[PDB]
Amino acid sequence: MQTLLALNWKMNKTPTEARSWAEELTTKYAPAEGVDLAVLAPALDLSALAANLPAGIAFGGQDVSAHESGAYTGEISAAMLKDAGASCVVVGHSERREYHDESDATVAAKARQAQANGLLPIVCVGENLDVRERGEHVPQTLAQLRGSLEGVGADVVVAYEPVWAIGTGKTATADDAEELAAAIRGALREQYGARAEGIRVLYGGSVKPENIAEICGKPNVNGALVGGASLKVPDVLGMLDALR
Amino acid sequence: MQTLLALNWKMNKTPTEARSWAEELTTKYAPAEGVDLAVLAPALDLSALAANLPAGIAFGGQDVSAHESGAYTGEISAAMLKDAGASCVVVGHSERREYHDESDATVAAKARQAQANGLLPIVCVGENLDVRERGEHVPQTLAQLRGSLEGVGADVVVAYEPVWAIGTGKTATADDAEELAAAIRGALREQYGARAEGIRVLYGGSVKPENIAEICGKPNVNGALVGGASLKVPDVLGMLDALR
Ligand SMILES: [Ca+2]
Ligand SMILES: [Ca+2]
Ligand SMILES: [Ca+2]
Repeated sequence: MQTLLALNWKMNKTPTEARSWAEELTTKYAPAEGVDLAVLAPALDLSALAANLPAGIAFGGQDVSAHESGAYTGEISAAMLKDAGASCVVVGHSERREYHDESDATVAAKARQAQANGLLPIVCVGENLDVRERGEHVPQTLAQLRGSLEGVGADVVVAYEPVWAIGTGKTATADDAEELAAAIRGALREQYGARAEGIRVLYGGSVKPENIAEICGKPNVNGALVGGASLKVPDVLGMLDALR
Repeated sequence: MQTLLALNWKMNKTPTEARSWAEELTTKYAPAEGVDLAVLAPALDLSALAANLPAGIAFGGQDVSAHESGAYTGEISAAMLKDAGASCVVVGHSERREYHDESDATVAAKARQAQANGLLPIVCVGENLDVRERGEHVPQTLAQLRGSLEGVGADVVVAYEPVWAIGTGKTATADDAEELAAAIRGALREQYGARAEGIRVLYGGSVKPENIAEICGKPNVNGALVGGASLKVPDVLGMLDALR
C-alpha cells in the first residue's frame, strides 16, 4: 500500500502562483519511499502543474461534471481533466455537498465519469457535528459511502473528512480517524471483497505537520487529504517528513 | 457600437481540441467590420486560447465564484480567470440557474467579483415557456435583471436568452429579440442613465448563421450569445459572413 498525501488547495492560487509553488516544491522535493503526493488544484492551474511539478507528483482536479460533454455551462468534464494531464480528482467534497447540493448519487455519477476517463476519484464522506454528537458517525458515514460508491469500481480512494474538522482547527483524534477508517474498510470488503485491502482510505480535516504522523500511523488509515496546510511548501515538506 | 459575437462552447473541447480550434480559426479568420469575437471556454482551455487565438479575439470563462478566495473546493475565482488572460466571463447562464440553483443575488455577486478583477461580466437573463405563454416575458425578465445587476457597475453585458430557445432549435423571432432588448435598454437607463446607451445587449438561444443577421440588425440588439453554432469553425465563419 502506497501511503497517499493528497493536497487540496481549494480555491487558492492563480496560474502564476501555481507555477511558483511548483517551482519551489521542485527545489525542495526529496521522494519518500512508500509515499505518493497528489496536488488537487483549480482546473485552470493544471497546465502550470503539468509543466512545473516534479516527476512522480501526481496532480488532479477538485471536482468533475456528472456528464460526459454538452450544454452544461461552467462545468468541466473528466475527458478535459484527463487531457490536461490529471490522474485523480476529488468528488463529493463536503463544501460541494453543502454549497452545491451534491447528493450521494451525483457523487457516484461523478466518480464513474472519472473512472471512465482514466482518473482516480477521491470520494469524500463524513458526518456533521450533530451526527457525531448523537454517536451515529459510523452508521451515517457508511450509509453515505454506500450511496457515494454505487456503481463505482475498486479503483477509488475514500477520504473520511468529518465536517466539524474542516477549516475549524478541530482535528479528529488518531483514534477517531482509525475508528472510521476501520469501519470503512469493513464496508469496502462487503462491496469489493479482497480488493478492499488495497483501497486507500484517507483522513482529512485540519491535518497539519504536527498531527499527521500519528493519524496515518494507524492500521487502516493510508494517508491524508490536506486543506490549508497544503498551501505552503514548508508545510508540505513537514507533512512528507512525518510520513517518511 | 461594436456587434459582439460571443461564442459559448459550454462543456465542450479538451485543451488539445481548443488549441486545434484556435489554430484552425487563426488560418481562416478574416475580421468583419465592427464585429468583435469572444470565446467563452472551460477554464482549463484558457491557456490554449491565450497562446493560439488570432489577433483581436477575446476569451473568457463560463462562470466565476462569488468569493475572492478560500475554502470553496472546485470553484474558480475572478482573480484566477484574470491571471489566465480572460477578459470576460458568463454569469447567471440559464443552465447554471437551473442546474446549480444560482439566485439573482448570487449572479450579482459573481458579476461584482468579475468587475473587481478587470473582467467584463456577461449577465444572462430570460424567461421559461410558462412565463412566455402568460405573455409576461418582459416584466419577469426585467425583474430578473434588476436583481442580477444589484450593485453591478455599468461595465457589463446583458444577454437575453429565453430558456425555451436554448438547445431547442426554437429561435426567438428578430421582433421578439428586439422587444426584450428595447425593454432591457429602458431598464438600463433607469439604473445607469446615459451609460445605458453603450451597454451591449445580446440575444442568445438557437442562433445560427441563417438567423443571426436579422436579430443583430435590430436597433437595440448589439450581438449574439452563441451556443451550439460556436463549436465548429465553419459555423463561426458563416455567422461572421452574415454580419459582414
Ligand atoms: Ca497506516
Ligand atoms: Ca480537504
Ligand atoms: Ca449560450
